[PDB]
Amino acid sequence: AWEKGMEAARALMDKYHVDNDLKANFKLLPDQVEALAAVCKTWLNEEHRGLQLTFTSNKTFVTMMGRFLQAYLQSFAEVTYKHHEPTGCALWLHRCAEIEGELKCLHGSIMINDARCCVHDAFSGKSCGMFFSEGAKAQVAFKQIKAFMQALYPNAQTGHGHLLMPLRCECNSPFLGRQLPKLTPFALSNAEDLDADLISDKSVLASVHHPALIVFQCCNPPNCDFKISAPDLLNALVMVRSLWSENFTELPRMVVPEFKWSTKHQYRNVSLPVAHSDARQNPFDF
Amino acid sequence: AWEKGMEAARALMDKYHVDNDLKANFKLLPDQVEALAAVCKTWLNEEHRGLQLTFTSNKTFVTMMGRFLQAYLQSFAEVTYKHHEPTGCALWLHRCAEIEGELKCLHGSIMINKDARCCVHDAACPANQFSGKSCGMFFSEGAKAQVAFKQIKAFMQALYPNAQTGHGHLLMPLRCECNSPFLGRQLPKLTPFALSNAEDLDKSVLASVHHPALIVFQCCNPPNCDFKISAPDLLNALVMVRSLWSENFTELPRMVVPEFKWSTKHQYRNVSLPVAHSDARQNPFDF
Ligand SMILES: [Zn+2]
Ligand SMILES: [Zn+2]
Ligand SMILES: [Zn+2]
Ligand SMILES: [Zn+2]
Repeated sequence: AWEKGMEAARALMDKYHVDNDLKANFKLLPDQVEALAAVCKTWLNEEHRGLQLTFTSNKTFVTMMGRFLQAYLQSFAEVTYKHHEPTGCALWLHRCAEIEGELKCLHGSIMINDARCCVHDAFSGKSCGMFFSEGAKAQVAFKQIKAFMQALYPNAQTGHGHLLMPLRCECNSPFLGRQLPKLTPFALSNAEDLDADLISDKSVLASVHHPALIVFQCCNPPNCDFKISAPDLLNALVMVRSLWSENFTELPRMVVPEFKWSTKHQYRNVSLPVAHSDARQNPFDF
Repeated sequence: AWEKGMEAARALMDKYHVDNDLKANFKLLPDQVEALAAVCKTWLNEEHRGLQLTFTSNKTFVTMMGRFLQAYLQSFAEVTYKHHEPTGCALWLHRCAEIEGELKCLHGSIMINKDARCCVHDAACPANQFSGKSCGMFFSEGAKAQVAFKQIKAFMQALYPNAQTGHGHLLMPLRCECNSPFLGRQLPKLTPFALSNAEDLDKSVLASVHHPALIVFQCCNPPNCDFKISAPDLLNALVMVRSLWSENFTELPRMVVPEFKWSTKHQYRNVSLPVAHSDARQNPFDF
């Protein structure tokens, strides 16, 4: 029902006063996100001025929101597009937080070696792109997110083992290099010197117990300024859920794909010939 | 001795008629400062309804009195709690009144000029911005700032002429209503205010007339709160509680406010820590 979501969308665009220009061209097409991001930015500025982001670009934050909102409107109106997932993310079952010292790449193969890399990198060829300079700092980052998710979702059936990772950056919208956004582990310096027996906020306790964050950046840091931390991405989902419920009450079913490895994600080394347009009917003259 | 302080606490709460609810649950815990702030407010109304406060919130004066009172009660009962300092204050031996034109941030080091003065670890930072090794100290007017330190020294001299040691220290609050983590300053912002009317007129009053400026301790970052109190008033808040005690108990127990020694926990935090967001869903993802 294209009309349904088409309308529910303009309502939000009216309420949060989006430029009639942006407001007029939106037709709920596969990748019209600017308007929805506009709605989310105005909402944030209104009901959430105290939003602090840790290792995340503000522009990236409101863009992810737009993607998650586009997902909901589509899921609400029951609108599908043959080859387009709105969120642009996927759920990776990161088994990096179980056996200590044992990290794993997108392939499902244990990272091989202080440093760690994709088995097929003993990066190029049939690799995924995952490399870690300091393996220790990496597992800390994966443990932290596992903690954060349990603090946020205390008693849940599943979810703590997955990782809401983005599949596309501002570029994936073929090219050489990594096909997925790079995930570089960052360290939390100040968190390292706080007494763990602090305030009852368990989400903050996660960072304190594991001072490192998984930060997703552009596939190849063409490239772009895409930057966003794991927890901030999760917040981006939760906040859009809030926004939705605040206006429509019931949250429609919106499923974000479970990541399954395939050759299409492989690190691309050689290019493929692309044709340069020619304003000629015939190739040669003779 | 918990029971010893409980008896003494009950007395004060009875005499100064504290609300039944408040004084009922009171167990002398480190966070229970409400009842003690009450005892003080009463005593102020029915004993000093003519108190004046220059650049100070009456709410803050009561809160501070409650702390100092708690401190005395604990000293009297010989009860200390790990991870708790009742006064929420520290004695800073600032050397901002020794050499003319020379100030010194909470590090014990001189201050770089920008007439503005800033912490040396902000040498690379633009004027008012703070680095991660900063103490958060900054003064637009270095001169005025020293005048504020000169006034507090003089005030302290007037009140204690034959004081052996103590004239070089500064009683200052280490925690506002907020830190009692967050970005920015980790200690109340020390801002110097000018006493305009002082320029046109007992020793205490001579202090403000000779050095027309006052040190004001606001919130760490003006989370946020309405914490406001001047240096002399804070000193008074201490003195008054001492009275309230003497007037009610024969002896005054020893109470030592800790001496400020710079440490890592006080440096300006620029990077934040991820805080969750309330989601009314058991499961995080829809499968
Ligand atoms: Zn791999
Ligand atoms: Zn990119
Ligand atoms: Zn300093
Ligand atoms: Zn405050």
